[PDB]
Amino acid sequence: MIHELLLALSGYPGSIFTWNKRSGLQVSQDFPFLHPSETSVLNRLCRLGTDYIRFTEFIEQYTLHGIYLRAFCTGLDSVLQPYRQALLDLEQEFLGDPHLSISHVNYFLDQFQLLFPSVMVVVEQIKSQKIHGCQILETVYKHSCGGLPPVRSALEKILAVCHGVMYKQLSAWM
Amino acid sequence: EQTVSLLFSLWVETVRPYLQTVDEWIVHGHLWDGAREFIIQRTMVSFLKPVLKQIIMAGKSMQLLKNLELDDVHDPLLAITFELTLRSCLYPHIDKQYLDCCG
Amino acid sequence: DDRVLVTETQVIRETLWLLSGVKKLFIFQLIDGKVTVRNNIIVTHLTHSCLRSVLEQIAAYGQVVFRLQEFIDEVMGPFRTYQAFMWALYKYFISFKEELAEIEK
Amino acid sequence: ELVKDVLNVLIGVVSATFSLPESISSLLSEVAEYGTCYTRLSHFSLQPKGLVFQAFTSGLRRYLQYYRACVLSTPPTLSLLTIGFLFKKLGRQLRYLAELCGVAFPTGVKLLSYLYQEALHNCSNEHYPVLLSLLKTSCEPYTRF
Repeated sequence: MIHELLLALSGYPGSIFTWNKRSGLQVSQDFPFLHPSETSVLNRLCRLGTDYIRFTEFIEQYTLHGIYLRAFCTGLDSVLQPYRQALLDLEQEFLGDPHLSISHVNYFLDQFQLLFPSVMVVVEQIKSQKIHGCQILETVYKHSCGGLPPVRSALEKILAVCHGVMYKQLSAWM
Repeated sequence: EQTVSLLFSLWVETVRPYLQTVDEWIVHGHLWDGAREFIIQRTMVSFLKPVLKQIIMAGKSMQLLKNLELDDVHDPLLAITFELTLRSCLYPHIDKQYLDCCG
Repeated sequence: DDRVLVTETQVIRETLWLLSGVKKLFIFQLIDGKVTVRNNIIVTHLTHSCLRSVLEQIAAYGQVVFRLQEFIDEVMGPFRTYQAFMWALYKYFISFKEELAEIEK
Repeated sequence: ELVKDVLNVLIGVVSATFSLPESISSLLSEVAEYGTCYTRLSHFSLQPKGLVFQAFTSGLRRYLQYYRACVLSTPPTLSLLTIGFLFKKLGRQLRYLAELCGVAFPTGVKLLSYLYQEALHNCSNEHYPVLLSLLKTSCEPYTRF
């Protein structure tokens, strides 16, 4: 279920890792090939994946309309890249050593555990208040004063791309 | 010593908010607080008491001027007798800055 | 009175999980936010009571790490100070976790 | 190894599992359905009615070959998950080209202007060069007139 886990973390659930459109990723039931008090960490690890899918389900649908919103989407694709990069790194590890345990990935994947919940609610405000127009430039900036250095440096990048639209329309007009 | 290295490394990452607004109040001439977190609600931490007077007298004086990276300095000071005399070398960053504003 | 008669190495693995801050463990079953050793645990040696003694000490350490994990949880799910305080606490845990995780290897 | 199977779907040739644990099928479908539009283009842009429609049809094949050039180039045999991630930032763009064409369709000036309004509608995004290189050659014969 090692390789089964990584695929579930990429957006492809299975039988052992069921999917729900309401709750999200979750362990189905008890299995005899897993420790009785181990299912805990997997559910906590699955919460990292549940955020990831709702990203893609939002990205693919692009849903509200406007260039600033659409360009904010592509800006969201850049920040998720190290998550794609770091997860792929584990593949080289287990192919090398096949006896690794489930504890190591949690020790490796702690940094992304904190970045998503702060940036995920930023999407929720947009889908719940219909933030249309240039006002998206402030909702990203209002959370840009956050305390977490990584969360600050992440939304910093989206702002560096979201302004890429304003500067163009500003230039072609002024 | 290892227990002091922990508390110190735990200290800097918790006083980072105040050192930001304090600097932000100085150079940007306005106090930008959230939920009235700062002690100056526009009951006091003695951490910065020995120089507090030089702050307010620089903050308010700066606001009357516009109408007419501090944390990134304290950390390099650690690179070049702990937290009492060592802390007494932080204020030269907050005092010379003040001297320019009032001057 | 019946007992589970767990093996020896299994305890260390469980102890590492308690150090990690994970919950729902076959040993150290908390009830009211207070980790507490079970009652049917026994090894071939250690006369069933010293085990309740040695685990009781490590349990006292689980309380220190379980409560902190409850604190970090109640911040993730604009104070700008507590949120800036946990990031220091959280940073310490990752490095501490690596030493415990390494031992498991 | 299955990698020479999945990589040979973007080309159009059928395979042992591509006709015309167990969760891999869901992962397989995400790269599978990418292939169904590649074939759905050669069936649509094979001919060499309208003159400007031919150039736009002749400009499209100037692009697909690049898509055929990028594949069969880098990976001899890479990890299965690497394929899905590598062909994501590019694969979704291939599905966007299905919204543009049919897979009715204007002709003449009506098409040379319709494609223009697709530029300002999606300008700043990553779809600016590809649409531009089409418009830059989909108007080539019309300039001659």
